[PDB]
Amino acid sequence: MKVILLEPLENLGDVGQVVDVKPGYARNYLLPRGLAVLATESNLKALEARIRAQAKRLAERKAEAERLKEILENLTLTIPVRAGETKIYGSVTAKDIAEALSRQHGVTIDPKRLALEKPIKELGEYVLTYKPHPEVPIQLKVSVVAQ
Amino acid sequence: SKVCEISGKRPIVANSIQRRGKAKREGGVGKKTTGISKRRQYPNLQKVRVRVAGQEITFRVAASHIPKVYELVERAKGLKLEGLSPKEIKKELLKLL
RNA sequence: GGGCCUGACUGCGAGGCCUGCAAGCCGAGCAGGGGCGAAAGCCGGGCCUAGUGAACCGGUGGUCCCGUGUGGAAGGGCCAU
RNA sequence: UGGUGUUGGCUCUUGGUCGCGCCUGCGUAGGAUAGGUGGGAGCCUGUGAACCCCCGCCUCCGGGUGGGGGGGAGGCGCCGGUGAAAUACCACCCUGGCGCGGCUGGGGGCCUAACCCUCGGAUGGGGGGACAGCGCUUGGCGGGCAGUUUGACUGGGGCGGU
RNA sequence: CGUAGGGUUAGGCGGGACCUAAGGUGAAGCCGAAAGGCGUAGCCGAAGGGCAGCCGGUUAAUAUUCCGGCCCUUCCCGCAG
RNA sequence: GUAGGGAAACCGAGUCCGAACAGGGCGCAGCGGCCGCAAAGUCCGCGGCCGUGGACCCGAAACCGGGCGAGCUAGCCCUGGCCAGGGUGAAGCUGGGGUGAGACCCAGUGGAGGCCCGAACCGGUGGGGGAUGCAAACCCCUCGGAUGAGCUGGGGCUAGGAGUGAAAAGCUAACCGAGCCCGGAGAUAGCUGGUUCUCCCCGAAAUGACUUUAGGGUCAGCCUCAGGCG
RNA sequence: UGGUUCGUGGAGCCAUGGGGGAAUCUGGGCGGACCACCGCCUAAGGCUAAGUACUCCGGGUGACCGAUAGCGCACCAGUAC
RNA sequence: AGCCGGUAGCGGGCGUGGAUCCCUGGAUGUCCGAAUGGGGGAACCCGGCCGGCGGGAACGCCGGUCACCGCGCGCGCGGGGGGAACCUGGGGAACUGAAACAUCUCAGUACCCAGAGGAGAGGAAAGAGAAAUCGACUCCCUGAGUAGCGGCGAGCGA
Ligand SMILES: [Mg+2]
Ligand SMILES: [Mg+2]
Ligand SMILES: [Mg+2]
Ligand SMILES: [Mg+2]
Ligand SMILES: [Mg+2]
Ligand SMILES: [Mg+2]
Ligand SMILES: [Mg+2]
Ligand SMILES: [Mg+2]
Ligand SMILES: [Mg+2]
Ligand SMILES: [Mg+2]
Ligand SMILES: [Mg+2]
Ligand SMILES: [Mg+2]
Ligand SMILES: [Mg+2]
Ligand SMILES: [Mg+2]
Ligand SMILES: [Mg+2]
Ligand SMILES: [Mg+2]
Ligand SMILES: [Mg+2]
Ligand SMILES: [Mg+2]
Ligand SMILES: [Mg+2]
Ligand SMILES: [Mg+2]
Ligand SMILES: [Mg+2]
Ligand SMILES: [Mg+2]
Ligand SMILES: [Mg+2]
Ligand SMILES: [Mg+2]
Ligand SMILES: [Mg+2]
Ligand SMILES: [Mg+2]
Ligand SMILES: [Mg+2]
Ligand SMILES: [Mg+2]
Ligand SMILES: [Mg+2]
Ligand SMILES: [Mg+2]
Ligand SMILES: [Mg+2]
Ligand SMILES: [Mg+2]
Ligand SMILES: [Mg+2]
Ligand SMILES: [Mg+2]
Ligand SMILES: [Mg+2]
Ligand SMILES: [Mg+2]
Ligand SMILES: [Mg+2]
Ligand SMILES: [Mg+2]
Ligand SMILES: [Mg+2]
Ligand SMILES: [Mg+2]
Ligand SMILES: [Mg+2]
Ligand SMILES: [Mg+2]
Ligand SMILES: [Mg+2]
Ligand SMILES: [Mg+2]
Ligand SMILES: [Mg+2]
Ligand SMILES: [Mg+2]
Ligand SMILES: [Mg+2]
Ligand SMILES: [Mg+2]
Ligand SMILES: [Mg+2]
Ligand SMILES: [Mg+2]
Ligand SMILES: [Mg+2]
Ligand SMILES: [Mg+2]
Ligand SMILES: [Mg+2]
Ligand SMILES: [Mg+2]
Ligand SMILES: [Mg+2]
Ligand SMILES: [Mg+2]
Ligand SMILES: [Mg+2]
Ligand SMILES: [Mg+2]
Ligand SMILES: [Mg+2]
Ligand SMILES: [Mg+2]
Ligand SMILES: [Mg+2]
Ligand SMILES: [Mg+2]
Ligand SMILES: [Mg+2]
Ligand SMILES: [Mg+2]
Ligand SMILES: [Mg+2]
Ligand SMILES: [Mg+2]
Ligand SMILES: [Mg+2]
Ligand SMILES: [Mg+2]
Ligand SMILES: [Mg+2]
Ligand SMILES: [Mg+2]
Ligand SMILES: [Mg+2]
Ligand SMILES: [Mg+2]
Ligand SMILES: [Mg+2]
Ligand SMILES: [Mg+2]
Ligand SMILES: [Mg+2]
Ligand SMILES: [Mg+2]
Ligand SMILES: [Mg+2]
Ligand SMILES: [Mg+2]
Ligand SMILES: [Mg+2]
Ligand SMILES: [Mg+2]
Ligand SMILES: [Mg+2]
Ligand SMILES: [Mg+2]
Ligand SMILES: [Mg+2]
Ligand SMILES: [Mg+2]
Ligand SMILES: [Mg+2]
Ligand SMILES: [Mg+2]
Ligand SMILES: [Mg+2]
Ligand SMILES: [Mg+2]
Ligand SMILES: [Mg+2]
Ligand SMILES: [Mg+2]
Ligand SMILES: [Mg+2]
Ligand SMILES: [Mg+2]
Ligand SMILES: [Mg+2]
Ligand SMILES: [Mg+2]
Ligand SMILES: [Mg+2]
Ligand SMILES: [Mg+2]
Ligand SMILES: [Mg+2]
Ligand SMILES: [Mg+2]
Ligand SMILES: [Mg+2]
Ligand SMILES: [Mg+2]
Ligand SMILES: [Mg+2]
Ligand SMILES: [Mg+2]
Ligand SMILES: [Mg+2]
Ligand SMILES: [Mg+2]
Ligand SMILES: [Mg+2]
Ligand SMILES: [Mg+2]
Ligand SMILES: [Mg+2]
Ligand SMILES: [Mg+2]
Ligand SMILES: [Mg+2]
Ligand SMILES: [Mg+2]
Ligand SMILES: [Mg+2]
Ligand SMILES: [Mg+2]
Ligand SMILES: [Mg+2]
Ligand SMILES: [Mg+2]
Ligand SMILES: [Mg+2]
Ligand SMILES: [Mg+2]
Ligand SMILES: [Mg+2]
Ligand SMILES: [Mg+2]
Ligand SMILES: [Mg+2]
Ligand SMILES: [Mg+2]
Ligand SMILES: [Mg+2]
Ligand SMILES: [Mg+2]
Ligand SMILES: [Mg+2]
Ligand SMILES: [Mg+2]
Ligand SMILES: [Mg+2]
Ligand SMILES: [Mg+2]
Ligand SMILES: [Mg+2]
Ligand SMILES: [Mg+2]
Ligand SMILES: [Mg+2]
Ligand SMILES: [Mg+2]
Ligand SMILES: [Mg+2]
Ligand SMILES: [Mg+2]
Ligand SMILES: [Mg+2]
Ligand SMILES: [Mg+2]
Ligand SMILES: [Mg+2]
Ligand SMILES: [Mg+2]
Ligand SMILES: [Mg+2]
Ligand SMILES: [Mg+2]
Ligand SMILES: [Mg+2]
Ligand SMILES: [Mg+2]
Ligand SMILES: [Mg+2]
Ligand SMILES: [Mg+2]
Ligand SMILES: [Mg+2]
Ligand SMILES: [Mg+2]
Ligand SMILES: [Mg+2]
Ligand SMILES: [Mg+2]
Ligand SMILES: [Mg+2]
Ligand SMILES: [Mg+2]
Ligand SMILES: [Mg+2]
Ligand SMILES: [Mg+2]
Ligand SMILES: [Mg+2]
Ligand SMILES: [Mg+2]
Ligand SMILES: [Mg+2]
Ligand SMILES: [Mg+2]
Ligand SMILES: [Mg+2]
Ligand SMILES: [Mg+2]
Ligand SMILES: [Mg+2]
Ligand SMILES: [Mg+2]
Ligand SMILES: [Mg+2]
Ligand SMILES: [Mg+2]
Ligand SMILES: [Mg+2]
Ligand SMILES: [Mg+2]
Ligand SMILES: [Mg+2]
Ligand SMILES: [Mg+2]
Ligand SMILES: [Mg+2]
Ligand SMILES: [Mg+2]
Ligand SMILES: [Mg+2]
Ligand SMILES: [Mg+2]
Ligand SMILES: [Mg+2]
Ligand SMILES: [Mg+2]
Ligand SMILES: [Mg+2]
Ligand SMILES: [Mg+2]
Ligand SMILES: [Mg+2]
Ligand SMILES: [Mg+2]
Ligand SMILES: [Mg+2]
Ligand SMILES: [Mg+2]
Ligand SMILES: [Mg+2]
Ligand SMILES: [Mg+2]
Ligand SMILES: [Mg+2]
Ligand SMILES: [Mg+2]
Ligand SMILES: [Mg+2]
Ligand SMILES: [Mg+2]
Ligand SMILES: [Mg+2]
Ligand SMILES: [Mg+2]
Ligand SMILES: [Mg+2]
Ligand SMILES: [Mg+2]
Ligand SMILES: [Mg+2]
Ligand SMILES: [Mg+2]
Ligand SMILES: [Mg+2]
Ligand SMILES: [Mg+2]
Ligand SMILES: [Mg+2]
Ligand SMILES: [Mg+2]
Ligand SMILES: [Mg+2]
Ligand SMILES: [Mg+2]
Ligand SMILES: [Mg+2]
Ligand SMILES: [Mg+2]
Ligand SMILES: [Mg+2]
Ligand SMILES: [Mg+2]
Ligand SMILES: [Mg+2]
Ligand SMILES: [Mg+2]
Ligand SMILES: [Mg+2]
Ligand SMILES: [Mg+2]
Ligand SMILES: [Mg+2]
Ligand SMILES: [Mg+2]
Ligand SMILES: [Mg+2]
Ligand SMILES: [Mg+2]
Ligand SMILES: [Mg+2]
Ligand SMILES: [Mg+2]
Ligand SMILES: [Mg+2]
Ligand SMILES: [Mg+2]
Repeated sequence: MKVILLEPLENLGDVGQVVDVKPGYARNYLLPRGLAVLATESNLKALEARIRAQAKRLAERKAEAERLKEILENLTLTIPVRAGETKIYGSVTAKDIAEALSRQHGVTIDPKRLALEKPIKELGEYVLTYKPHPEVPIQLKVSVVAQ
Repeated sequence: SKVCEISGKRPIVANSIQRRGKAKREGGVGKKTTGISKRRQYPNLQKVRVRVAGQEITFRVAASHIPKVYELVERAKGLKLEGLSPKEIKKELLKLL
C-alpha cells in the first residue's frame, strides 16, 4: 500500500517520499499517528505541488542572490576614515560597511550577513565575502582610505 | 453477520451441495448429489474506527470496502463537520457516497 | 493315435423351432479371404442339452460421422470390447 | 481442523529462492588438482619478481587458496610434452559451499496500535494481543437432530428353508 | 320467568390524580434476511408500602356514601409567630 | 399432408449394413364415360377409450406452513394468607454430684423436630355404590399427610420437536409417543363402501409369463362391436 | 452458489457471498470450455407513457341457481350459538 | 306535490314564498383506533404551556397546542395506518409423484415479510445469434412439447 511519509522514519523513508507498506501498518499506526497519508491521486497531486512550490521559491532565491552578485563584485566600496599612516583611530565595522554601501552605490545589505570577525582597524584593500544565501557567496571589495 | 454500511452487501442464501463419486472428466461414472441444504454466506463484516472532526466514528463494513471508509474520510475535509455529533458526522460521511 | 492347421472366420442370411414380450435356438445358401483333403467334400468352436445377466452410467481400441458465426479444439456418435 | 481475509512492527533461527562477492572441481595420460563453452598467442610486476619463515581455510595427504614480512626487476604460456579436452589472460555459465542482501515458507522471542476484556475517570489507563473472535473455504468427528430404507414365497406369520 | 316503574348518593370505604415487586415496556446502546430479539436509566405494574371516619337513625329498595352527633385529611389564600 | 432411408455427413424412389452390380432391414407402384364418380389428406361436429389435471363420489392415520393457547395442568418468579386441640420432651441453661482439672451422671428448667395423635386444609388406601350417573371421575364407609420437600389467594414467566416434568412418555384447556385453529388441501388411500330410467342381442374369467409381485398390475388367453375374407 | 432448458456436464452466459484485482477506445464485454479469425455490443448512475394483471366498487348480459339450490347470509349473518 | 327513514299509533308540525327527496360543495363531527401530550386492560384515566368561564387562588369545564423517525436551513416538508384480487422484492415448506426412496418432483407453489400503486414489473443493448441479419420494454398467437434438460427415471421444458 502506497503512502506518503510526513516525517523521516527509521529505515522506512524520508519526508515527502512515496513508500510501500502493509495495509495494516498504514491504517493502524502510520495514518492514525499523523506519520503519513494515503498515496491517493488527490493528495499525490498536492505533494507534487509542494515539491513544485518549494522548488520555485528556492531557485527564486538562488536568483535573488546571483543578481546581487551582479550589483556588487562589479564595484569597490570606498570608505574614508580619519586615520594616520595605516592604523585607524575609530574603525570600519560591518555595520559601517553596510551603512556605507547604502549611501553610495545604493544597494542595501545586512551587516550581520557579512563575514567580518573583528572591526577593521587598518587602511588598505579588503576583500570581504557576503553570503546572502549558502552556495551563493559574494565578493565585496572594500577600499578603506584616509581623510 | 449483517449489512455493510458502505457497499450494502447483505447476507445471501446459498445451497450447500454434497457430492460423491468420480467425475466423468477423470474417467469416473459421474458425480451423484447426496444432499442439498440451504445455508447463508455472510459478508466479511468488520469494524473500522476512524477519527473525523475529533470525534470517533465507527463503521460496520465488509472487508472489501474497508478502503472505501478512508476514502470517505478524505472527502470529508471539505466539510464543516466540527461541533456535530458522531451520529451526525457519520450521516454526513455516508451522504458522500 | 498321428500329420497339417486357426472356419474358436469377416460381410450376410432363405427358412424355421420356441414363444405374451423381450429373449433363446437351428440354419441351407451367396461373397471375401483361408485350412485340411487326390478328390467327393468338410470347417462360421467343442456329441448334445447348464457354465448366465436387459437397459442406464462409464472405460479402452478403432472410425473420421456431428463439431453451436468460421478453421480447429472440447465433447459426442458409430464399430469393437 | 489446514488455507485465506480482518492482520501489524522488530528480531533470532532455520528452508526456498533470486542479486552480488566470491571461492570451489584430484581415472588411465599428462610437471601440478585440467568443471564447461568461447574470447586467446600473450600476460603480469615501486598497483615492488625468483624465493625465506608464521597464521587462516578446504584438505584425494599431494597440495590448493586467502593474509602477514624480507628479497624486490623476476615468473607462466603460445611451441612441444600433452590427454577426451592443456596451460599465461578476459569472459558467459555450471558442482558444491560461504557471507552479505532482496523476495519469501516454516518455527522461537519480543512489541502495540487492529481485535477482545476491563478501569469512578474514556482522543485516556490497565490486561490479552495479531492470538482469540468473526467472514469465505478444506477435510474430519457427529442418532444431538432430520428424511428414509429395512424383499418375496409360505397350508397364518415368524423362525428354518427357498 | 313476561311487561312496566323505581332503586346504587363518599375529601375520610375501595381504586385513580402516590410508591415500588416479579414481570412488562424501554431514551442510551446492542443484535438480527424482513417481521423482529435484547437492553443500565426511566416508565408501567399490587391483594405489598403510604394515606384522613366512628356510633346511631332513616328507604319498598342505598348508606362508614343520606341524616344526626362527635371527630379528621389535603390543597388555596390570609394573619400571627 | 405431399418421401423415405440413415446415429450422422448424406443420398433419394430409394436408402442403410457391406468390398459387393451379394443378401437382407426399412421404404416406393382407384372407377366409369378429357369429363363426372371415388379417394390420400385435412378441417369441423358427434361418440368410445387413452394422457395430464382432484378426473366416478365419500373416508384416513398422518406430513408441512403460519398463527392461538399455561384463566386447565406442570415448573419457577413476586406479593399475601393459612395450619383446632392434644402428646413426646433434643440441645442449651441452672443447681447438685464427680474429678487435679475433666469427661460424665442426676435433678429442674427449657421447648427442638421432613417427631406423635387428631380437625380445618391437602390427599385418594381398601371396599361398597354409581355406570343412558347427582357427576364425561361422583357418593358413603375406611384410610395417608397435616411446621413442612406443607397448603393456598392474587400478580407474573416458560409451548409444540417446544415447554414443563421428585420421571408416569406425565402434563401443556374433559382423548398428547408430539397441542389446537386456519391454510397447502379435493394430501395420498394398489383398501372398504356406494354408484340412481327401460327394453333388446351377445356374453366371459378366476389361467400362462413376468412383476418389492402375490387380494395390485403389463402382455397373452377367454367376451363384445365394426370392417374385410369366405 | 443461484438463475437459464442446462441436475457438473465439453458449461459458456446473467447474477454474487469469499480472495486476488485492472485499463479509458491501441479501452472493454459477448457470439456455449479454449485458441485464432471474422463479427456484435459498449458494463459497473437514474427515469420513462402505452399495449398487460386484478375486481372491493357501478352497470350490461346469461341454452346460470331458484330457498336442501344460488354467496356462509333472499330474512337484522359473519348474527344466534 | 307531497312530507316529518324502516313505522303504523299517541302527540304535534312542515310544503307551489317550492317541502320531503336526489346530486355536488361546505359546516358540525363525543370517545377509540396509525393514534401521535403521557398512561392504559381500545373506546378510559392523567398531565404541561397559552387563552377563556365561575366568586375562582385551590377545583372544574371550554378553545388552541404538545409523540417519534426522516430530509432540508427550533422551523419547514414528509413519513407512520388501511385496501378484495392483482404486482414486485426478501424469505420459503410438506403431503404428493417417482407405484418404496435420497438426487429429482410437487415448486419458487402454499405460506410469512417488506413495498408499491391504480396497476406493478420491465424498458432504450457491454442485446440477440449467423442473417453479409435484427433493433428498448411489455402482452397475446405461433415457433414447440421443438431444442434440450433428466436417478436419460418420474418427469421438466427454453
Ligand atoms: Mg459447501
Ligand atoms: Mg466430469
Ligand atoms: Mg473421454
Ligand atoms: Mg448426475
Ligand atoms: Mg478495524
Ligand atoms: Mg470481494
Ligand atoms: Mg480485497
Ligand atoms: Mg501351410
Ligand atoms: Mg427370419
Ligand atoms: Mg420370437
Ligand atoms: Mg475352400
Ligand atoms: Mg470359400
Ligand atoms: Mg491342396
Ligand atoms: Mg456354413
Ligand atoms: Mg468336448
Ligand atoms: Mg459344452
Ligand atoms: Mg436408471
Ligand atoms: Mg433401473
Ligand atoms: Mg455411453
Ligand atoms: Mg466452431
Ligand atoms: Mg468435419
Ligand atoms: Mg463458439
Ligand atoms: Mg487455422
Ligand atoms: Mg470443416
Ligand atoms: Mg490436431
Ligand atoms: Mg474425439
Ligand atoms: Mg471419437
Ligand atoms: Mg456397437
Ligand atoms: Mg460389424
Ligand atoms: Mg471451518
Ligand atoms: Mg490469520
Ligand atoms: Mg507478550
Ligand atoms: Mg502490552
Ligand atoms: Mg491495548
Ligand atoms: Mg502479556
Ligand atoms: Mg486467527
Ligand atoms: Mg464482527
Ligand atoms: Mg481452501
Ligand atoms: Mg464441511
Ligand atoms: Mg432417526
Ligand atoms: Mg451417524
Ligand atoms: Mg416424504
Ligand atoms: Mg434396505
Ligand atoms: Mg429398499
Ligand atoms: Mg421404522
Ligand atoms: Mg427392500
Ligand atoms: Mg409375506
Ligand atoms: Mg407355517
Ligand atoms: Mg398367501
Ligand atoms: Mg400351501
Ligand atoms: Mg393351516
Ligand atoms: Mg390355509
Ligand atoms: Mg427369514
Ligand atoms: Mg421352498
Ligand atoms: Mg322480573
Ligand atoms: Mg361524608
Ligand atoms: Mg382510603
Ligand atoms: Mg390534580
Ligand atoms: Mg400509578
Ligand atoms: Mg412508578
Ligand atoms: Mg422488548
Ligand atoms: Mg428491565
Ligand atoms: Mg412516575
Ligand atoms: Mg395499593
Ligand atoms: Mg393497600
Ligand atoms: Mg386514596
Ligand atoms: Mg372516627
Ligand atoms: Mg340490601
Ligand atoms: Mg335505597
Ligand atoms: Mg356525616
Ligand atoms: Mg411573617
Ligand atoms: Mg434394399
Ligand atoms: Mg424388400
Ligand atoms: Mg374426409
Ligand atoms: Mg384407448
Ligand atoms: Mg387438480
Ligand atoms: Mg374429479
Ligand atoms: Mg377420467
Ligand atoms: Mg381426503
Ligand atoms: Mg395426532
Ligand atoms: Mg415423518
Ligand atoms: Mg416430522
Ligand atoms: Mg404447526
Ligand atoms: Mg410454529
Ligand atoms: Mg394456573
Ligand atoms: Mg399457574
Ligand atoms: Mg410474601
Ligand atoms: Mg406463595
Ligand atoms: Mg399443620
Ligand atoms: Mg400444638
Ligand atoms: Mg399440633
Ligand atoms: Mg438457653
Ligand atoms: Mg452443671
Ligand atoms: Mg435437660
Ligand atoms: Mg413439641
Ligand atoms: Mg413443659
Ligand atoms: Mg409430623
Ligand atoms: Mg405426627
Ligand atoms: Mg370431620
Ligand atoms: Mg379459617
Ligand atoms: Mg396427586
Ligand atoms: Mg376412594
Ligand atoms: Mg373396608
Ligand atoms: Mg372407590
Ligand atoms: Mg368401585
Ligand atoms: Mg360396580
Ligand atoms: Mg365412569
Ligand atoms: Mg366419604
Ligand atoms: Mg381417619
Ligand atoms: Mg383422617
Ligand atoms: Mg396412622
Ligand atoms: Mg409428611
Ligand atoms: Mg396426623
Ligand atoms: Mg407435627
Ligand atoms: Mg411432615
Ligand atoms: Mg417452605
Ligand atoms: Mg400462588
Ligand atoms: Mg394469574
Ligand atoms: Mg400463581
Ligand atoms: Mg420455565
Ligand atoms: Mg410457555
Ligand atoms: Mg405461542
Ligand atoms: Mg408438534
Ligand atoms: Mg426426534
Ligand atoms: Mg412433527
Ligand atoms: Mg424437549
Ligand atoms: Mg412434581
Ligand atoms: Mg414405558
Ligand atoms: Mg381447546
Ligand atoms: Mg388434558
Ligand atoms: Mg407425530
Ligand atoms: Mg389438551
Ligand atoms: Mg391461517
Ligand atoms: Mg397440493
Ligand atoms: Mg384430491
Ligand atoms: Mg403414501
Ligand atoms: Mg355414478
Ligand atoms: Mg346366450
Ligand atoms: Mg390365481
Ligand atoms: Mg393365474
Ligand atoms: Mg423365466
Ligand atoms: Mg416378463
Ligand atoms: Mg395390493
Ligand atoms: Mg388384456
Ligand atoms: Mg374364439
Ligand atoms: Mg362382420
Ligand atoms: Mg462463479
Ligand atoms: Mg440450477
Ligand atoms: Mg451431459
Ligand atoms: Mg451452465
Ligand atoms: Mg463479489
Ligand atoms: Mg475496441
Ligand atoms: Mg483490450
Ligand atoms: Mg461480462
Ligand atoms: Mg466472461
Ligand atoms: Mg468467449
Ligand atoms: Mg453475442
Ligand atoms: Mg452483441
Ligand atoms: Mg424502474
Ligand atoms: Mg401514449
Ligand atoms: Mg403497462
Ligand atoms: Mg378488466
Ligand atoms: Mg357486479
Ligand atoms: Mg325462474
Ligand atoms: Mg328454506
Ligand atoms: Mg342457502
Ligand atoms: Mg319450497
Ligand atoms: Mg350477499
Ligand atoms: Mg339460510
Ligand atoms: Mg338473526
Ligand atoms: Mg319513527
Ligand atoms: Mg295523531
Ligand atoms: Mg298526524
Ligand atoms: Mg330551484
Ligand atoms: Mg355532503
Ligand atoms: Mg361532550
Ligand atoms: Mg381520536
Ligand atoms: Mg394517547
Ligand atoms: Mg403510546
Ligand atoms: Mg389557566
Ligand atoms: Mg358559585
Ligand atoms: Mg380561574
Ligand atoms: Mg364550568
Ligand atoms: Mg383542554
Ligand atoms: Mg390539553
Ligand atoms: Mg411502512
Ligand atoms: Mg400505504
Ligand atoms: Mg420471490
Ligand atoms: Mg428486503
Ligand atoms: Mg427466494
Ligand atoms: Mg414471494
Ligand atoms: Mg423451514
Ligand atoms: Mg419429498
Ligand atoms: Mg397432491
Ligand atoms: Mg404421475
Ligand atoms: Mg411415493
Ligand atoms: Mg406410490
Ligand atoms: Mg414407507
Ligand atoms: Mg419424496
Ligand atoms: Mg402432484
Ligand atoms: Mg423447482
Ligand atoms: Mg395465492
Ligand atoms: Mg402497505
Ligand atoms: Mg391501465
Ligand atoms: Mg406504468
Ligand atoms: Mg414504474
Ligand atoms: Mg442508454
Ligand atoms: Mg413445427
Ligand atoms: Mg432416456
Ligand atoms: Mg422447475
